[PDB]
Amino acid sequence: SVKDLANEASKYEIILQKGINQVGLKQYTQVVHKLDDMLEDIQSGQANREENSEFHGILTHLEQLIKRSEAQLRVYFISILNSIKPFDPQINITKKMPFPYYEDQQLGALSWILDYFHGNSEGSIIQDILVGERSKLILKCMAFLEPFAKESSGMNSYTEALLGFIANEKSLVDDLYSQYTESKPHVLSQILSPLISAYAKLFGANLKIVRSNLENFGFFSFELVESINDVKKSLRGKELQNYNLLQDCTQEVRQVTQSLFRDAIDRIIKKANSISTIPSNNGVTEATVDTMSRLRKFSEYKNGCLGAMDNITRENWLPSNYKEKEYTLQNEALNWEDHNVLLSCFISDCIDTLAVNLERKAQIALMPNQEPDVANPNSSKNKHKQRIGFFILMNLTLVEQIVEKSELNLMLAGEGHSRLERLKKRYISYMVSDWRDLTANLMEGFEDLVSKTKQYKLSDPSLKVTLKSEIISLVMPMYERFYSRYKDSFKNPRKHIKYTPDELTTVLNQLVR
Repeated sequence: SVKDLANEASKYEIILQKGINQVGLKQYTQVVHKLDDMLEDIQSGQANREENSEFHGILTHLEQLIKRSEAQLRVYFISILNSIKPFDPQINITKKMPFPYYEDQQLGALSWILDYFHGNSEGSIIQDILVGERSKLILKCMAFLEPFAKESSGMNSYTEALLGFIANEKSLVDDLYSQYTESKPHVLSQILSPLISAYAKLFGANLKIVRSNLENFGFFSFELVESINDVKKSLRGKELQNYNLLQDCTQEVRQVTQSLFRDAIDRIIKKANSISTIPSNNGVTEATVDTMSRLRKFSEYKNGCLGAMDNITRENWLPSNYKEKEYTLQNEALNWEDHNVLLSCFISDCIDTLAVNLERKAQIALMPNQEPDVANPNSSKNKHKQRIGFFILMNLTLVEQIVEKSELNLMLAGEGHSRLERLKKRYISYMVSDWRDLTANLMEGFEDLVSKTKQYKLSDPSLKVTLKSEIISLVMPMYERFYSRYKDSFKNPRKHIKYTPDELTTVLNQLVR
């Protein structure tokens, strides 16, 4: 029945010949079947006949018509995957909108065509395609955010997008394989795989830029982390032929984040000594302004300063050789295991550092060839305490300011504030030095310290009051004694004693300037 089969075949060819789009996919499929059938319906019941197997002419025409048709299926398939041309996601991020997704009917088809091939033991190809296209697309979509991802943070949107994408990708793999819950992982692996590799490059690229200039991009590392974690929190569970690139990155980032503290404590020293002359006004050094501008920068990333506060003793951020005296830590009754206490300590150390170092440079300048006797209100060598005191206080009042105005306040809270306080007291204990002399000395000089003290006005009420009394509650008690005691040894009073304990008390009260 040679001419029989051939005559029927054409009917089909005249069908396939029409566009797949013009023959409800399902039908097109069926026909190709009935054909791959006739192909076999002639290679079985005629292979047995040695005196009959010669329908070679028409047979070949089938093998041909088939291959071609199947190929149009691969094509239709790819056409579908692309019915959602790549787009700029920058908008789906800002106005937090969902990404376009394949319509229902489309999935059906894809699934079908997937079935068509997987059901012919040659779907290992339709697989390669499915994966190829998707990733090529997502990749291109990402291409829009990339340029911005290099330095608001462009790294953020770049991630937000990836996460989003990783999501839609899971869905899609499942919505497509509701029949083959056997290779869902391997498939989604190949799709996400490159997406990540891209993330990784871009990611590593940023760190490279951050490791470079820590002075300004330093804090970005905290963001780099939030980013890499979120990406890792999204992948959790699914397999990834390429995961090590993330475990690597976190290693790189994390390894830059604590580097920030030993570093932070350094800028402060390398910036306090930066200049060796006491400003004309005894005022706020650019250093003081820098360290705060920087500390504050820290506070803005609380959650991140803790995440990378573990496995780090505070030795990890102090000079290799540091004097315990130069700090305000004492009441070691803190649960050093708890990060918060650490973080607070850190901050308090920076402040302490800044304060001490200014005092270093301060003493050096005013009187060199004399080994700087820092942080010691009773220095016998130091003779410019008062000024130095005023000087350091003047910056602290600024330090205090930036603190109260920010997170740094909540971070120090309590212990921090207690140290800060203890610190202020150190330098006020300073300005009062000159008076302890005058007093104990005798047991003119008075007018002297009065004049001198009138030269320093403080931008803070507390200090003024504190200093007023501090002086009073030291000179007076003492003077009254000596006064009234060795007072009457002669006769005429106001003809020798130009000053009366009562008078002095008033004079001292005029020191509100």
